[PDB]
Amino acid sequence: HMEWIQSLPKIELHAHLNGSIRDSTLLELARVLGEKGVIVFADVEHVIQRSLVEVFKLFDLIHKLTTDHKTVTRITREVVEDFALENVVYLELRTTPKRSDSIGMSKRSYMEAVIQGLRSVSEVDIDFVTRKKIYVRLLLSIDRRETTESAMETVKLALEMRDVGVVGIDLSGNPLVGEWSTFLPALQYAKDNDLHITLHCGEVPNPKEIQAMLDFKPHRIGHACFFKDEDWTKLKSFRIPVEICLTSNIVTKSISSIDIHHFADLYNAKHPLILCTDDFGVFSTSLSNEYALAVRSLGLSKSETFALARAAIDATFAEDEVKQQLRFIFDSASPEH
Ligand SMILES: [Zn+2]
Repeated sequence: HMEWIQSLPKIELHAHLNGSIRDSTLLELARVLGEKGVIVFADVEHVIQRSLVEVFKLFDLIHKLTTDHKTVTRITREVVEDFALENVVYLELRTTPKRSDSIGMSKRSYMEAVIQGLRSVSEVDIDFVTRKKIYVRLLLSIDRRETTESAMETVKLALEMRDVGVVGIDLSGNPLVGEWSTFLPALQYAKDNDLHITLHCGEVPNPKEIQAMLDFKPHRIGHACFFKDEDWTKLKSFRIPVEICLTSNIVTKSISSIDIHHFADLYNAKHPLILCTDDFGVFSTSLSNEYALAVRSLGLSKSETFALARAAIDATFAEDEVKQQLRFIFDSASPEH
């Protein structure tokens, strides 16, 4: 089945730039950073080569790697190549635009380096503007430690970059930091300007925040691990698709086992869900492997797996012509199975 799942056309809707870095690139850039004294490489080297402690370690180091434009451009290209190689036909790539007055980096310039990364792709054909071919669109993430003001800078930037494929805004970062009330006004501005919205939601128990995010009616949410019954009821009546990150939830212990993961309940209740990687480099997985885990856990046929993969199209933030092309790609690949 794994060869079949790897050839299946897939849609990735929750993948972070910083977390999708290939390990070889991580090793190389880490070594050059330590060779500059910016860090000691022995502390990172063996992990770079599993546990919760360790994945937090990698997140740490990666923040330090992504401080120069060249690196942002490179990892953007490599991430698009890797996803395309496993037959993702549509990718919404999210990242947090990052400021560093020192390196001359603004959020705008960081994002420009991302666009340069998309233009530099050569191993696959790419559509991002309006041999494998991959459609790429961008989500700008607001980090939970930002202020309302900073969040608004991210939203304004996203609106200016709609011509190069920015389709929406995300809220992410440590779910124990910050207050919804800080980010609601910026996200409302985004939504009122017809950007699409996805929210990391319910990653920790937080009943009031979960209800406020649901009441906002974003266009998608990520995870939903600690929803209560009234949360599920509101989610299902509002019909908000859930980005399901199986390995991520398991490794971080937001969900105790795949056998109780709510993605099964959502699937059987005919609620829209999309299997996503979250950070495939950091979590040592891939979209094909996430599909493998889900197919095994639910006991899906090839037919049900294909219908599930195809159903993600109407949850994308892409323009209608892109979605019609995706419907064509899936119609056209169903013959295989
Ligand atoms: Zn995430």
